[PDB]
Amino acid sequence: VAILWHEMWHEGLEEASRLYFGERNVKGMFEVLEPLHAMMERGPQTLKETSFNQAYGRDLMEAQEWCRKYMKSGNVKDLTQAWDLYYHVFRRIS
Amino acid sequence: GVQVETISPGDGRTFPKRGQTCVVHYTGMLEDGKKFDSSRDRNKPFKFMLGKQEVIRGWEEGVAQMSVGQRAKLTISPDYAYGATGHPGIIPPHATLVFDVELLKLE
Repeated sequence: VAILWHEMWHEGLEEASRLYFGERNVKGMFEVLEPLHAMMERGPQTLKETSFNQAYGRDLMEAQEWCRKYMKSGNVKDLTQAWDLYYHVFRRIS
Repeated sequence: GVQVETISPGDGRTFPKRGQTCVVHYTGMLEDGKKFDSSRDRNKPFKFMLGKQEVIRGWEEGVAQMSVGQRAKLTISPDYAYGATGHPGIIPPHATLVFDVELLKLE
């Protein structure tokens, strides 16, 4: 499996937003987003991975802090804040 | 439905086609209520592709009858916007939406 980080995030955000906004399935939205973040955590290993991490790494790390805020708070406004940063990434990738 | 009232005329000739990217500025508010969003604040225009169901129905039908350069007030009934469910956290059930939309450019 060879896939650019640009692609895996565009598809992953699209799918996670469908589960969450369309299906009201928050468990399924996490299930999708956790492995994407865990790959950023491991670090870029190609030039194309590195430039994607340079442009979007900080926003995606901030979207993850909001999601983690929600885990502990139970307040859906913390998860919306994460989707504003995810959508800005998604639009930039698009 | 969606009512389109002109604030400033466009060229009256260049209208979006299905599949084109419309580049717009907008301000949205609840009918006689709160402004909830504006791309102008953000200094960045919003782009969407006409006909792909990316946006609410009132925008799909509203923006399609606008020409390049036009600025219009779109009044959108709840059934052409977020309906009885609303948009969680932001738009209540059964809200009428008014948007100020300026069609900047087509790509």
